[PDB]
Amino acid sequence: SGIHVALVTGGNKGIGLAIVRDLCRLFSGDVVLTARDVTRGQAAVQQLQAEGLSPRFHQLDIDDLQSIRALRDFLRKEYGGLDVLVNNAGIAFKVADPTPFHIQAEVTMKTNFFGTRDVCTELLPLIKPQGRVVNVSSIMSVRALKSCSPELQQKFRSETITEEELVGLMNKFVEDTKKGVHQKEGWPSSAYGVTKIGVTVLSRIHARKLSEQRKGDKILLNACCPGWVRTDMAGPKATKSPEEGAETPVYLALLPPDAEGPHGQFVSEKRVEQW
Ligand SMILES: NC(=O)c1ccc[n+]([C@@H]2O[C@H](COP(=O)([O-])OP(=O)(O)OC[C@H]3O[C@@H](n4cnc5c(N)ncnc54)[C@H](OP(=O)(O)O)[C@@H]3O)[C@@H](O)[C@H]2O)c1
Ligand SMILES: CC(C)(C)n1nc(-c2cccc(O)c2)c2c(N)ncnc21
Ligand SMILES: CC(C)(C)n1nc(-c2cccc(O)c2)c2c(N)ncnc21
Ligand SMILES: N[C@@H](CCC(=O)N[C@@H](CS)C(=O)NCC(=O)O)C(=O)O
Repeated sequence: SGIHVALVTGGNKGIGLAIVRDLCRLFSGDVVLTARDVTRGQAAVQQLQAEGLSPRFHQLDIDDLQSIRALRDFLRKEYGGLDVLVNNAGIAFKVADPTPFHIQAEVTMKTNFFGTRDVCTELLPLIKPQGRVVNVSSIMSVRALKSCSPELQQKFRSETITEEELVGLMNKFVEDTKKGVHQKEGWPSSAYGVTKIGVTVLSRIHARKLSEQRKGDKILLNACCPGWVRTDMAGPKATKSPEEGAETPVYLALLPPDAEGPHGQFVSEKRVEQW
């Protein structure tokens, strides 16, 4: 059939850029680097061109629904869909940030959970058979899960939870921080960690829906942690290079055709972790 296409969100720097670079070399088709800032995105494309690579570019800010929709329309028009989607874009307040916690919660949740969700709402319908979806979560999601109340752990581990139930819970965390009741209500103290619970559970729900609604289509969807990577997020003391951080996401993006799994798993260092 037609030309295959892979796309990475937050592709202008850090792990996203390393993922783009690797897909340029390893993905059999076009690779679209996306970035919210057009200047930074184009600069990244130029960087890869100087390395001998040929990524395409399209603007994308996962917090602007019009930007997501424009990208959706582009993919439909130019490719008739999408083969690989890497939801890499994410943010985190610094450990030392004095920003009031409730603002940290609202802002981090807005991008990491709601932005990622919005991208999936518009782009999952475009995924072609044998496609792969990779959601970059964090081992912090596993850590944060342990600090939730037993009641919340049960909900987050549920095999029957719906996307709309999860949306309610994520917004509940944010609202609870605003009311000064998040601890009493069973939430952990890491806003970032809770947003990544959101990403992990969203992955589990979307994998279920793919298996239930698109049987036979051979689509695999997983959450992952890239490990601790030297980027503008984690800082210079981290143990992995962006190259090393890209290995697990690229692995999940390029699972060979007809492969049975992993599917709906949380993967770290190419290995399935218990949720
Ligand atoms: N140790 C680690 O570094 C580590 C570990 C586990 C998980 N992660 C996860 O790995 C992913 C990549 O992080 P990183 O370490 O590479 O961080 P980074 O260097 O800060 O890069 C983050 C990328 O996401 C983009 N982004 C942020 N908000 C966006 C938005 N609203 N719309 C579109 N793009 C947006 C950023 O664009 P700008 O350049 O415009 O800001 C940048 O391209 C994140 O999801 C992070 O949570 C990182
Ligand atoms: C073997 C892969 C495809 C992973 N790879 N990686 C790299 C590579 C090497 C150093 C840094 C980097 O980001 C990527 C590479 C290269 N330069 N030439 C040919 N193949 C390369
Ligand atoms: C700060 C420590 C070293 C605890 N850290 N931070 C992170 C980390 C840093 C930035 C983002 C993230 O999701 C996690 C991390 C990791 N992924 N794996 C192991 N250790 C990690
Ligand atoms: N108070 C924040 C802490 C978030 C956090 O742990 N940030 C880490 C990455 S996940 C970070 O920015 N580390 C680098 C640094 O602080 O220099 C929250 O609750 O979300």
